[PDB]
Formats: sequence, structure tokens, C-alpha cells
Amino acid sequence: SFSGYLKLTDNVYIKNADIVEEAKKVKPTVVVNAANVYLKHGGGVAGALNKATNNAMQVESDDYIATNGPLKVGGSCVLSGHNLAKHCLHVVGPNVNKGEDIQLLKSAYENFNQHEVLLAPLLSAGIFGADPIHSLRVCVDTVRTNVYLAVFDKNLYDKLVSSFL
Ligand SMILES: COc1cccc([C@H]2CCOC[C@H]2C(=O)O)c1
Repeated sequence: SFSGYLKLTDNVYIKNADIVEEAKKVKPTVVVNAANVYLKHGGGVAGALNKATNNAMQVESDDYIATNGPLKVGGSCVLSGHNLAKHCLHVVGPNVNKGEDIQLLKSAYENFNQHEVLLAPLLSAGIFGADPIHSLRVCVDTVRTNVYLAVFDKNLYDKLVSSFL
């Protein structure tokens, strides 16, 4: 199972790790994708997870969108985890670079509560434009299930741990 994590709270754990490499190693029941409403996995975590599936995630996602239409900002859907996990929970955090309401970040993290344990990135961080320190705070104050956070950047990981209240 999960190794080398720092325990932040009763249920939140954090590690400086590449979430693709972490998913390939652990093969968790659920890996969270930092999705957009269209499930267009172009960059950031989504681009990396999709590339690790050899584009199978994007093909499955395009069929999901063709059937169901776009997700809501703050929403999610469960799709296959392909070669990375049993399932992928595609969660849409607000993209500050698109002018989306940061208050939807709590709604986005509430999707994690439907799964007992997840491997996840910080929602709305990175190319989504939000402050990762704030994202971690909302995560610990919203998620009650066991969440193993993978933070790609070592420098950001150190800043998140050193500033954690
Ligand atoms: C391959 O995934 C990456 C690659 C680069 C950056 C990120 C984001 C994900 C959101 O939190 C902040 C960043 C981080 O983890 O350091 C993810």
C-alpha cells in the first residue's frame, strides 16, 4: 500500500511524488484526476495521467462526454483507472485562470468523501491557478476519508509541510 507519506491529520497524508509514478507503483483503488468540465486531459495532472494510459483515458472520456455532456465545476465522475488504478475519479476544481469561483473548491473536495481511500493531487493547484496552501487547507477541512496527496514539486511540498497549521 502507500509508503513514505507524512501524516498531516487523522485522514490526510502527503508525499513529494509524481502521481503517475505513485499510481503505477501502488495501483490504488482510486486515483483522482484534476479534470476540467470537458474531460480534455491536455496538461498538468490530467495530461500526465492520460499519457500514462496511452490516451485510453481520453478515448473513454470523449465517449463519456458524448453521452452525458460536460461535468459541473465542483463535480466529478468515476471512470476506469486503466493501468494506473481500479478507478479514476475525475474531479473538477475551479480554474482561477478561467475566473471560476474559488468557493467551489470545497464542493470539489466533497467528491472525495464518496471513496474510502484515494490517491490525489491538490485540487485547483498548478495550472488551475489557485494557492496550493489554501487547497491543502480546504482538503483537510473537507475530506473525511483517507486521502494520500501527491505533490510533484519538491519545493512546494516543503512549503506545504512547513506552513501546515
Ligand atoms: C504530474 O502532476 C503534476 C505535475 C506538475 C504540477 C502538478 C500540480 C498538481 C496540483 O498541485 C500542485 C502541483 C504539484 O503537485 O506540484 C502536478
